[PDB]
Amino acid sequence: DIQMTQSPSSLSASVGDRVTITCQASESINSIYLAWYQQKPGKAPKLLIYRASTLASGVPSRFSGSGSGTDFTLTISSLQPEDFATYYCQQSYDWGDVENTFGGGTKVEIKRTVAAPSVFIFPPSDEQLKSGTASVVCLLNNFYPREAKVQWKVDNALQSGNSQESVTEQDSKDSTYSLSSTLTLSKADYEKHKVYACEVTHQGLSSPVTKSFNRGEC
Amino acid sequence: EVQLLESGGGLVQPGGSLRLSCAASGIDFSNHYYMYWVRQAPGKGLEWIGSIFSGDSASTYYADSAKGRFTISRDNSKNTLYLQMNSLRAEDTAVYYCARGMSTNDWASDLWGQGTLVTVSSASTKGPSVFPLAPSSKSTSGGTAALGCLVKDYFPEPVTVSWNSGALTSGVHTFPAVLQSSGLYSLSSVVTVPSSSLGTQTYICNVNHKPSNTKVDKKVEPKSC
Amino acid sequence: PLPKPTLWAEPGSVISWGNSVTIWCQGTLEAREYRLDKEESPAPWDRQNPLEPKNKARFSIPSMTEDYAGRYRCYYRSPVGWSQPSDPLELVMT
Repeated sequence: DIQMTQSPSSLSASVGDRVTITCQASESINSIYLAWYQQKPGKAPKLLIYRASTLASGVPSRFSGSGSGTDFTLTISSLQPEDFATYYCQQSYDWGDVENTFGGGTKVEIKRTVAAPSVFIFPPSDEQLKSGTASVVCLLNNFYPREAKVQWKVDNALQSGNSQESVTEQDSKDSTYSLSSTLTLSKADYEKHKVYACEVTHQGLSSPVTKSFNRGEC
Repeated sequence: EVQLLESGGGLVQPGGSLRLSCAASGIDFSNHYYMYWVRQAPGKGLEWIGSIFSGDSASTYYADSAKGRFTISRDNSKNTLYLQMNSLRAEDTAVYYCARGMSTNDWASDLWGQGTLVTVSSASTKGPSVFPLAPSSKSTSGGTAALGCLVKDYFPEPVTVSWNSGALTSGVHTFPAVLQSSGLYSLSSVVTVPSSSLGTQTYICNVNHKPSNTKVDKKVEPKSC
Repeated sequence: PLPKPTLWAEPGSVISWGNSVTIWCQGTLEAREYRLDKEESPAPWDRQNPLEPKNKARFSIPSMTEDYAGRYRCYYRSPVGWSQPSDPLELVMT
């Protein structure tokens, strides 16, 4: 076949940096059949470069590509927070007996100054208790880096196996993350205790932050 | 301008068959172009399925994986491209795109469709339940306050959550869906607001789950204590 | 199938010394690139990118010399592979 290899898979670069992505081919291809694609999370792909060096319509000037034969590059001369995306090279030279015309992808993450999270807590609504389930949400808002430690506690009892975390994508302006830990209990166990605590540990916090609410009362 | 519109996606049982459509709305000068089918599995990379050439030969090319199971055809009577998917397995669940590459761009895909989701599961559509994430009278971490909506127990993806009919965008964070132990989806949509606004502004989260025609408008208000 | 290319020269296949001859090769609209193969010469004698449209390619010789004399055969590369060679084109000099 023809394997298109990209490098690196992941990279962390700061705003204003000059990043360079590489795309290798298992055999020489004509440069005119080599293109670059950007894919912001959840969006459709987008054409950046074609013929390995030609900027496409509506593509910012800070993008450029070069290369010939087996090795190609894509360069971002002044990296921007919105350039957080995954980048694919693709070839239109040889199809047939080919697994993928695309490379593996290059995920570009924006490095940033540290930001402590703002922690919140949400008790179950009376509407959800009527269903017999209790969902308790803890919100970590606008933090960097992505690594955080969220531990649930119910009447000082450390919980495990009953919570799930969702993490946002890097924000296209301040390059921060937001995290939600949702604690799912039955209405039985929820009415079996009084204090529900969310203890958050982060790099930006000198000491952990604990958010707790006493059940029913304020 | 040219436009690529996709359809045919949705839920389908393992071992079944499905057909996506790509209707090319309008046209400009191309006269020589390919139509590609590309899919993206959850969190995985872009996968090229195959192309079809616009000429009378209607040459069709396929990936190594896709030969035999997938078939690309054309209906000029409606100017629609088809992707016939057979013997579907769970690992075939992905968002599917069709793209156009003109000869003048040396076959580079400048035009891309929105993408349609094909979920391969022996499970049924379920609409979500929407619950408020009420801001506690103490939750105001100083001058900022958080509130949101809990969109729980839906299937399949996706849901779209707007705030105040699209008028509240700053400070909104809608998290990716996480699959629960029950095979159903759940996500929260939150927004940070000035504590002073809890007596001036009304906060209504607008949830839309197209697969189930569900459309909920939950008003989030501070729980009166 | 990969229909085989049509290979011809202009103004003609017999060209005096010092004059211009243009060897034309015609493929399909999906041609990726073209090459020109000459007998008793290490392959390929020349390879060229397609035109727009990709139907035909152009090999030009501005001043015909005795080096350019012989039999040429043109191939074109489809997205799948190279094609069966064209019918031979002999280039006689006078």
